[PDB]
Amino acid sequence: VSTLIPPKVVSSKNIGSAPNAKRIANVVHFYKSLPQGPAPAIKANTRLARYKAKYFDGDNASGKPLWHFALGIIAFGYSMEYYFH
Amino acid sequence: SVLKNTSVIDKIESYVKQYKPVKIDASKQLQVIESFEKHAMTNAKETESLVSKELKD
Repeated sequence: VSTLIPPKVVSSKNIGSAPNAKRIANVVHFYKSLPQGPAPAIKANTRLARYKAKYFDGDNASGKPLWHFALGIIAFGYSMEYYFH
Repeated sequence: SVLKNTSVIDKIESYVKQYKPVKIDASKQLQVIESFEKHAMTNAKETESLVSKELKD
């Protein structure tokens, strides 16, 4: 004889179907993350890492590193050809 | 005063005099209504707490 109780029965009722499914996905995606640009890790110098933080950086990454690599390759090849040819 | 040869006004007067206590009033809404209400506030506070923490989340 008791009336229905919508706001009293919300323990099992969630927000539709998709919103409750994505609530767990969105609650923790924003929890454990850097606030703003933390840990840049820019500093690196290990020849390969020296190239990474010197010319191979993605801020520009223009053809200048490629031209420098080609210049070094042809400089080595000149001596190689002198040895061979 | 309207009736002269009544012969019945005393009988009806006595009948109403003996009829006013018809029976004891029930006033016993305290066996299933009380249990329904107890469950009502219990799980209602539970739902209030859960919706509150969901809002904070």
